[PDB]
Amino acid sequence: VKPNYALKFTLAGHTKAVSSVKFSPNGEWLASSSADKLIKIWGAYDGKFEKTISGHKLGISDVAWSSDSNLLVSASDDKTLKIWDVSSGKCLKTLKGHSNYVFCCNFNPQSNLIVSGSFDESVRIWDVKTGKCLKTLPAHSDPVSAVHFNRDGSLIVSSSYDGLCRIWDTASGQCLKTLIDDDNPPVSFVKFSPNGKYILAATLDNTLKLWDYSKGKCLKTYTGHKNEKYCIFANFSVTGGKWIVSGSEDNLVYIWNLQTKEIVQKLQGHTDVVISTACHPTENIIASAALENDKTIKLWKSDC
Amino acid sequence: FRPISVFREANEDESGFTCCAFSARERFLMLGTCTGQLKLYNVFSGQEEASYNCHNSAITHLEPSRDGSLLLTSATWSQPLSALWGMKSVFDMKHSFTEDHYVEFSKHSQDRVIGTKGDIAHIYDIQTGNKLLTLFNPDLANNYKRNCATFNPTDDLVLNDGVLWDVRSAQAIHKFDKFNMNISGVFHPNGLEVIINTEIWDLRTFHLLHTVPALDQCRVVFNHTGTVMYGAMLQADKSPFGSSFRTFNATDYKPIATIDVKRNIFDLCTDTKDCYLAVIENQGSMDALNMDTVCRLYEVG
Repeated sequence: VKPNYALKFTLAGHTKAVSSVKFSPNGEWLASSSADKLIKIWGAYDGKFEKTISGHKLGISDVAWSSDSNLLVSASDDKTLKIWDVSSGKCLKTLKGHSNYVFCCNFNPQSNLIVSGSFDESVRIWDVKTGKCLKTLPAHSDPVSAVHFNRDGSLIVSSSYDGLCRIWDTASGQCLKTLIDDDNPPVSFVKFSPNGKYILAATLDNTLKLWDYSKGKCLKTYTGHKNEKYCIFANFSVTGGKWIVSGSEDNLVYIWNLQTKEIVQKLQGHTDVVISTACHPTENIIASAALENDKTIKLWKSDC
Repeated sequence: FRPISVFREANEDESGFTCCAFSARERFLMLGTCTGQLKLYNVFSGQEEASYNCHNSAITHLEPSRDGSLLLTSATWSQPLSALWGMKSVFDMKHSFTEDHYVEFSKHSQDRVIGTKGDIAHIYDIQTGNKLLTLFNPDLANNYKRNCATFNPTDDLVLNDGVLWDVRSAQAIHKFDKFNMNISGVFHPNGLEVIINTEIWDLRTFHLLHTVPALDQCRVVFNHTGTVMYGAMLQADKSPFGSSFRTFNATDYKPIATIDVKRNIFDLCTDTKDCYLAVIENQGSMDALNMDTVCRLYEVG
């Protein structure tokens, strides 16, 4: 089988490139961040605009939800992250410490920590409740493109323009693994699989790879899309068929059969790089977002 | 300025020339590209002769040494931000300058490199690559946003961030007042004046010799006799320059010509004999969104 994602809504409102879209874990909301310095919240099922959250001084690279859908964290060119109470829209904490643009962020599942990655080549771990930096990891020797906790919060994975993925012990900050294949093109994206067994990593050679990170083995390779310049977010789609989903620099959403590596769908409609995609936690719904020449978010729905 | 030749980048769907300089091998031009490559082109045929991987981000600026043996490059964001390349026989890296986003050779004897990191000037030895000097004084700084440190023609003085430095003693000898946000200024090739945005200051007295409004936000280069000055205005707050450049009498700064190529400019340079002007011009219909540059070769009348 193949999915049959079709376009349901186009969300317009950001006035610059849209950098990141994330579904709330409770499935009710979509959050978006933008180069326009704004976070916007949208209804996940009807695409209806809900509110604008503001405070960052420069463009926002990434946004992420707390496990209970009540908080957001954002990562900004202004060198800070901000923790937000979504219902009130207020900035609860500003995390200061990085010496250059912050590109990526995430809560742990417990939601008492935030992990961040930066142009300054560090990964930082922050106390959600104090807003204080708990650890600074000398993670990489080039800018950090993604950071993600595993399902029990004991591990952090990071990816960098230095060509490496690295896995870190949350508690000690120790590096526990460096993944590298037969070459080291910039690693533009990484995340753990939902079950925590694998990581999915994008490299700027038009390639996605599924890794057994314990065994240090590449298990699947996905190609056919265009990805040589931008750090495009990818996903496991697990609500229906088992897919891999990623944006592409030819302005399409690509969907692959996880097991067979075959392209099963390409979603057409955006007019610029599709730099972010997200998969709804319970329904077969995809959100995509595109760069400056497009500025829109699209919601897509599939029967499987 | 009669058009003589035009060419775009070979093999590429969107042409990505960003900067250029004539090589010592006449008829050939070196061009940097938006993917960090250094390419050699026959300027008359448009034929690509060689390609080298210099940086992991777009080349912004380059400078060949006069004897043809060395080349400085600067990139956009990836480290090393600048590098020194050997061109004798094999093309290879001699030294790298990790954080200097702009570099120039010394001018009289080309045995040093001067780099800029924000407000700070670094001077390196070409042979060892060692940092010989750091020039910075926070009390004297002007904090020019596009500061570029530069040697004077005899290499005994440095202009950095609008501050004049004596190199031998590593002492600031004069701070010029700040009258713009971006341009930190250059030495005139006569060694006796500095051109700091619209202000021409006398180095004998520090008096204001000229007000030249047309030089606002301009980068400049002189012909090799020192009699003509080319100037092009940065695009304010995308292509580095606008679509026009201007020539000036180098003695009295009176304008000579205004040339509007109707395309935004990325770079320009002249050959040692001042027969030719090479200009990187963007055909892109929305400036640098859809960057699509060509190199035009003009005859200097």
